[PDB]
Amino acid sequence: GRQFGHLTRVRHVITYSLSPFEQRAFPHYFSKGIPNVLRRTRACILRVAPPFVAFYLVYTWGTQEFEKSKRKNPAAYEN
Amino acid sequence: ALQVANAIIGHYDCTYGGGAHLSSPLASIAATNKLCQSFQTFNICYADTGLLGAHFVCDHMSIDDMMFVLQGQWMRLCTSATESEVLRG
Repeated sequence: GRQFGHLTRVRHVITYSLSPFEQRAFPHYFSKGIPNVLRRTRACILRVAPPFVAFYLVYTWGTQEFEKSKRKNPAAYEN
Repeated sequence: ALQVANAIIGHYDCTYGGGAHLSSPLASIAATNKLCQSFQTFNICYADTGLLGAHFVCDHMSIDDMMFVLQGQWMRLCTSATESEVLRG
């Protein structure tokens, strides 16, 4: 186990903070909120999204061919 | 009245003679368990406002205890000041 006071060494940093009863819990919730989640979404679409559409494409084509394999089967049997 | 309560908590320093036996519960606990080197309550006044509290000095692993004890005393007084300690103050 590790306690405060024995964690690590810190040089010259000041930290100002404020009482919760003195500030808002939702500063600019929407004003600053939305823009940021856009920003984080943007920042990550390209690594998260691609594999999922790949699965998405393989899922719809996969069931497609499953029905068209049997149902479509006949087809032609002419004599 | 604030000055009286402050007197009750008082001050401490590691060169005070009489440790364990001090009337101030904070002071006695600080002395017996080596919670600090020095503490002192205070009541700064300016027009219509002021800072009222305590200031202490201690080792890096005692800041928590000192605070606990300091605060527990403040509360004790808010809710349980007994009669004689007030005379002393």
